[PDB]
Amino acid sequence: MIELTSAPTTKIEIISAAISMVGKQQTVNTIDGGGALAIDAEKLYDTLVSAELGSNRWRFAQAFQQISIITTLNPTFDGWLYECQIPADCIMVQYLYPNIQYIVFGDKILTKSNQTFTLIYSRNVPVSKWPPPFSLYIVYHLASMLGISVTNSDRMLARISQGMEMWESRALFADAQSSVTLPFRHNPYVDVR
Amino acid sequence: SFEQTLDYAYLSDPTFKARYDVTEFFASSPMTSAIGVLENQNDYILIGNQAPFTA
Amino acid sequence: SNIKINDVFQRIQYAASAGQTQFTIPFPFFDNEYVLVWQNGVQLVMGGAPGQYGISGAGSPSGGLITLVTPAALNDIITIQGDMPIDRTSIYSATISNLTGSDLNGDFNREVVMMKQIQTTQALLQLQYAPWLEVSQDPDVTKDRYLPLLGSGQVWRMNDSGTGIEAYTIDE
Amino acid sequence: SNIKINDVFQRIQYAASAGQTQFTIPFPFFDNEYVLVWQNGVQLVMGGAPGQYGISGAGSPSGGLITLVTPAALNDIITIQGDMPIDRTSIYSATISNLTGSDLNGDFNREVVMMKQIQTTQALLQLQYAPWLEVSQDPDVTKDRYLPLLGSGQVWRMNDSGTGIEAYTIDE
Amino acid sequence: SNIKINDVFQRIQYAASAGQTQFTIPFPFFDNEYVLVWQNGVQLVMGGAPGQYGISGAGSPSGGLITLVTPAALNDIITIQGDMPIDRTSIYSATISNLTGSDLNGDFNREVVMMKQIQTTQALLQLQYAPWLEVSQDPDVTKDRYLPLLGSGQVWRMNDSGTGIEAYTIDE
Amino acid sequence: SNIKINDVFQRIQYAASAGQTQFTIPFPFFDNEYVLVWQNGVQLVMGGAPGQYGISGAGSPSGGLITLVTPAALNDIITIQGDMPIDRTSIYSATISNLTGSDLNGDFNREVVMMKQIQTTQALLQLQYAPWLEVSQDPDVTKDRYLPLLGSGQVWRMNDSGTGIEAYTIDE
Amino acid sequence: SNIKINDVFQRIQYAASAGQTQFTIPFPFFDNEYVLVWQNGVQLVMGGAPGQYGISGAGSPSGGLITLVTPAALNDIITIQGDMPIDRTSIYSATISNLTGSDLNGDFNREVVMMKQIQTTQALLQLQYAPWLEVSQDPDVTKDRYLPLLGSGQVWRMNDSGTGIEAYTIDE
Repeated sequence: MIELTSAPTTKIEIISAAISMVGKQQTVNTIDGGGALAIDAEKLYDTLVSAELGSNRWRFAQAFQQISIITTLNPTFDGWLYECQIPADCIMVQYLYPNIQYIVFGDKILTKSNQTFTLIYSRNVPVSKWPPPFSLYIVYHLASMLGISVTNSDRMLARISQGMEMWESRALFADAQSSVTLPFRHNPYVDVR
Repeated sequence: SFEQTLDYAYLSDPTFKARYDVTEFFASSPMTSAIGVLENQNDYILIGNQAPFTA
Repeated sequence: SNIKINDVFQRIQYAASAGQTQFTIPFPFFDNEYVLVWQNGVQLVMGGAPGQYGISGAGSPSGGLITLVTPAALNDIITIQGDMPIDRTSIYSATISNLTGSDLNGDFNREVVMMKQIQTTQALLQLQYAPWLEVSQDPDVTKDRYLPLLGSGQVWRMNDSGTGIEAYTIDE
Repeated sequence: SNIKINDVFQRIQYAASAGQTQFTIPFPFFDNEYVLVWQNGVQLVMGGAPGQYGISGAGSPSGGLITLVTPAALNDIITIQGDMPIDRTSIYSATISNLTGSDLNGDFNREVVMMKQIQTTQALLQLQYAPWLEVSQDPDVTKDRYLPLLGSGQVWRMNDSGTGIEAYTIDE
Repeated sequence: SNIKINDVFQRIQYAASAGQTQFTIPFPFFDNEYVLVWQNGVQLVMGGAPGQYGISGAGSPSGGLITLVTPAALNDIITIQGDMPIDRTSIYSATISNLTGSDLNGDFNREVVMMKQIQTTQALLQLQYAPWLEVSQDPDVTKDRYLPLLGSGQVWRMNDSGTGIEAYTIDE
Repeated sequence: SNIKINDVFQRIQYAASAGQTQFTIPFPFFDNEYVLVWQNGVQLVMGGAPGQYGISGAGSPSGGLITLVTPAALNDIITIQGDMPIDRTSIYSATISNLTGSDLNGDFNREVVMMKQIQTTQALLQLQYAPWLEVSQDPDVTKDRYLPLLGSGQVWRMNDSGTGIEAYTIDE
Repeated sequence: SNIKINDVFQRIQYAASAGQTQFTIPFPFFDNEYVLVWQNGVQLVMGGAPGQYGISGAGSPSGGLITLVTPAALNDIITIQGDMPIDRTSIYSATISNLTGSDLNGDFNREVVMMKQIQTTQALLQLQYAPWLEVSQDPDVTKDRYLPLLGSGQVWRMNDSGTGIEAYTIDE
């Protein structure tokens, strides 16, 4: 059979680990009565995670989908012809396929062509899809925000800071190193030939 | 034989979080007060007493 | 977290590209049955047969996705509209309801989405006088607002006395 | 207030039988004064005199009943519509210590009924473009949406440039 | 928001006296940015420069005030309308937290005002059939309700078969 | 925890109802990772994504719960089995130290559960001769109990001398 | 200080290289006599003569070493299995036993090794149904579980009624 992971698999286990890091006992089944620490951890969890996955290309958080031309909307500048809808779960636009002219403008993607375009983007994914290094990084980062919001302790913030930054680099390395680095899409001194 | 009434009695919802105190209705004689119980599926009756009881 | 409502109309229309199957639902919805899809003015059915569509994203705060079984042709018009019943069938009990933040969020989210669907119809699909026009401020004065039923070959025309709109036969 | 609100239009119309006096109200209403009754286009008054009506069933989830004092003639048109005001005059204290099921259900239910009355008007009594038509998805584009006031003997007509609807005089 | 919402239309219009600067807002509003002001059909901007206006009274039950920087000329038309985006104005924690009646009042009052703004446009600025008319009570019958898009020089005309409204070109 | 270990098989199987998500774990377990779940012969994974499950009740005498993210179809087979690795769960100092009954209870309870998992496989999932059969009581006599490896198309067949089980090719 | 048990089976098998004499015992054991060694299916005897072996590492937390007197040939198969007796002959006295951490560690270690030896046989050497198969959950139903003794030239075959497994003669 397959071995079950002992790393966190739910957002409640991430939150309860962050609460234990700043010193409080916490079980998953009594999270609703967790007091001020549970109030802030729940409030700040969604904002922190979405901002983290929305600010960097994490491989495990990548996705793709076809984008759609919106009717009756016509850009009138720089030769753009169409405004396209960004997918609902998109949290950070990364690039388009094929390699054609486009820009992100407002909350749309402007194009000069009506062919099929696929967007590569980041999205929120559940904890069970997270790499374990990323989970520990989120625990440290969330605990850091709990230090500011609840404990009001400068000493606690100093102690958490070292681990938070160490595990950010380690999580980034673990995510990145599994695949080859892709080449540049634009190489003008070669493309001109 | 039966003599005493329950010290505590509550009605509760399926999540077992609601608390509707019905101790007086259970303690009173049938003609003084009564209460409807187990209105919906998965509802509860919570009863407590200072001493153990078997009936 | 709250759902995406502000300045998000509950209707979207697309011009498909050749071979496209995935069309974003850019507004939140609670149930697959409460989303209406048209293609070139013909309402589609949810299913797996050709000419039908699949749908995902119910209960998502941001929206979902429509996947056509048959790839679309160039410049096919895809219309997606939210249409939820305006009712309330899950209510609090008088005795054993434990009020929860999830309960309040669910009820307010339901009514805000209903209100957005009504306003989407009003803003995009209905006619109105410009807000600054000097219409009668008394709703009982129906000169400019009440319409009569149109018989065959008839148009709406304000009568010669300027007292009401009446049906008016015009031959072809 | 501990009632469900079903998905029922807030307007019903009947063609009376010979001598019929009782007409069913299929939609919920909270107060007798918030129901309008018409007979052949003439609004009736609630009372006991001939030519009036009595009403019962306020607060019931399944609606109520309209009883005409004078029996209706054959094929008389009876129209019943809910017309509750849109306001909120009963509010909570700043630091309420007791929040009852009726008060919380009442606030949610009354707003659902208000929205249903708005939606009933726009679904049964108002004009709209078909939902799949290519109307401008930017509400600031009022070409197809904004109407001018009509003078005597005038109709709405898209101007020659196709940039807006204007009033056009017809004397045929 | 521990105020009561009265049943007042969310739109008011005035014909200005000679040199008038102050105009009353009879309906409640919560933010200055959500009150639109027109003068002779041109929208104004808040500020202290000539041609602009100041506003006060947000959060009050009624009695707000618009003060024009430049005094109005005689018979200038001033239009004041509430326009608040539909959105959630609160957020409730899933874990055990605090609740106040001010929170509930703020939510319900905002939603009542939003509904009133929709109903004000419906009642004062839109067209509808008279409630007593014999329209089809099944919304799927769109003969009297669905409109086509108008081309240049076209009006809405019921076709000769009496099956739907079509765009009709009008000549001399 | 100081719980009692009841005599319950460490395996349970269900046939799901339509849309069922919750399944009870009647046997005790101490860690979530040591409970295996299959659905129609495919092992599931803990998590919140569709096709996964959540688990609660670790350390409890009984009454744990498995909650499927995706509701099961009618007659889906759900299998829940305990699988805890055999290991020491304690360490005691050689020098004079402290002891509690909680330490002893944890060691003996976990070893009892480990033994029950072995005996659950033996009783429910393995073959054996009936206890009353006249098998040889000396284990060194392997005639009835030692099996050979099977090649392609071969079965286990006692040889004609009645001295041992050998692999036999079936001519088919 | 604890011994290596977790995920360490009490059996190992090797393919010898030409001239090899040293073979690791990768699992803990308490006494030399409780280790069984086979070479090409023939059980060896501990000793110093050719064809015998030496053994070391009893009481080690991690294992020991088997040293053959005669160097092995290429692709000789060496099998090592732990076969401790399942008993308990050293017990605590009712009056004058001083409980020590070494006593508790010794007793738990012996039972964990016994249990691991039983599970090693179950996992690597015995047959079983897959854990998800729909076998009867009542052990009293022996249809799929109980086996009959095989006579000469007989195989195990489920009978034509599907009620039990019975010996079935097949001619060679």
